[PDB]
Amino acid sequence: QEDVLAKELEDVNKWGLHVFRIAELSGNRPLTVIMHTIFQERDLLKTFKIPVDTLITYLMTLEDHYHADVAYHNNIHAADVVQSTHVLLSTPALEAVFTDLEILAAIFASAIHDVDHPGVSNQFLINTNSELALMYNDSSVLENHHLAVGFKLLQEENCDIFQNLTKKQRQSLRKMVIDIVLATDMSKHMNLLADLKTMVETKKVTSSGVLLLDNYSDRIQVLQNMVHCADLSNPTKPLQLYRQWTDRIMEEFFRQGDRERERGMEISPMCDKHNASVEKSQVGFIDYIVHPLWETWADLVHPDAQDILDTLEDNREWYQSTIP
Ligand SMILES: COC(=O)c1cc(Oc2c(O)ccc3cc(-c4ccc(OC(F)F)c(OCC5=CC5)c4)oc23)c[nH]1
Ligand SMILES: [Mg+2]
Ligand SMILES: [Zn+2]
Repeated sequence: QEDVLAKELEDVNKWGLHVFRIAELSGNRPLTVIMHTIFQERDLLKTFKIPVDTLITYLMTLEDHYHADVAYHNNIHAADVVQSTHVLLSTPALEAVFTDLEILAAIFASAIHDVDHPGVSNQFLINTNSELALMYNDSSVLENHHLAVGFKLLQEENCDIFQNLTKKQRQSLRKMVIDIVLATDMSKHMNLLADLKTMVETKKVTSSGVLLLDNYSDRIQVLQNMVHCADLSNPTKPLQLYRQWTDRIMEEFFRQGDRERERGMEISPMCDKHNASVEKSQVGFIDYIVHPLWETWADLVHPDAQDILDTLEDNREWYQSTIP
């Protein structure tokens, strides 16, 4: 097995890594081994004096606090967002733009960004007067909680992978991570896309032709949108991966609707197993959310993302062709 796993980890720099095979081959530890691989690949253990055993201990505890009984928002999803972010960090239009602290902030943010997700939406948790929504006053309920858990687990035994950062490093990292995770709230998609379009309209390059980011506001905005794109990258992946991500999100929404049934609440969109239209939902999802976002990202990093935009469009075509 470990030879086969090691073989698959050779694709970690590739869009469309078989994240599901890696989950099998690593014994349901995709998040731990893809993070480990990426930290070695970016030489982050030595840059930040992260002890290897501390890194593994933390990664396994983090992976544990993703719910294995949740169909979509589990550790496989987290592994895939970490790995997609890692590919997007390497894009040529971003070369040498981001410090190693920002690279670590982004990768860390991706890893924790959905931890302890209960498999239901913010709105469901607001609507059922959950403790989470009560704790967080109905605003970015899950995303605040993923942050709260991601950081808290650093305090478990031999889990503080940031123990050797400077105090100023930790401070900057923490703020960047919060700023990134809070931006994965889907209720902020339109605004984040709006601001990203504005950045593309006013884009500035360097003498190297690489993107020019003067200040925290612009730099965190690019990392926010990057991890957001990675979060919304399932329909840009090879169709065999895309389809399995759809099967998983559909099952999670369907389970939520059932909970909405046993409560007399109305069923949210796309959550009713007796009134589903999965293909048309994917096409609408691509047309109104996913393709607008990625087209904008593609203009930002043009032409670095063309093959990704290609696959999205092919996949969009294909989901259309299966519509009755
Ligand atoms: C609050 O904002 C929304 O409700 C909005 C976002 C989105 O719902 C989501 C969230 O609120 C928060 C996180 C997520 C992730 C996905 C998602 C992921 C993959 C999908 O299909 C494929 F890519 F695998 C997917 O399909 C969307 C759909 C059926 C209509 C949704 O949808 C999410 C649809 N409506
Ligand atoms: Mg989320
Ligand atoms: Zn996510």
